[PDB]
Amino acid sequence: IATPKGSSLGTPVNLAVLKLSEQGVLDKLKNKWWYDKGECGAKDSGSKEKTSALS
Amino acid sequence: IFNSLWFSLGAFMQQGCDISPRSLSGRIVGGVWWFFTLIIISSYTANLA
Repeated sequence: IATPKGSSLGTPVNLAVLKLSEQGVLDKLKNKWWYDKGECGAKDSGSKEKTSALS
Repeated sequence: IFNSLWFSLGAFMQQGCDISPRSLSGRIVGGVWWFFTLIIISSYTANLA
């Protein structure tokens, strides 16, 4: 996260990000916007592989 | 041409043939089709399982 140089906003943001990463708040959203918003489940599609007769 | 047609069916899977044109090309290439068709039934057994 980028603030301009010398801005006092960045240090509470520095306390914000290191808190949210510690609680897995990023990881829950990373689960959201990659897997829960994903058009596949990579193991849900991994649970879908059943083939058949010899060519 | 009608006598050995059964011996091609006698070379189809099993039942070893009584008439054998002992060692010329009909013996060898008659084994080649015989070699080929045994792959199909092993693959048939492998696919059905």
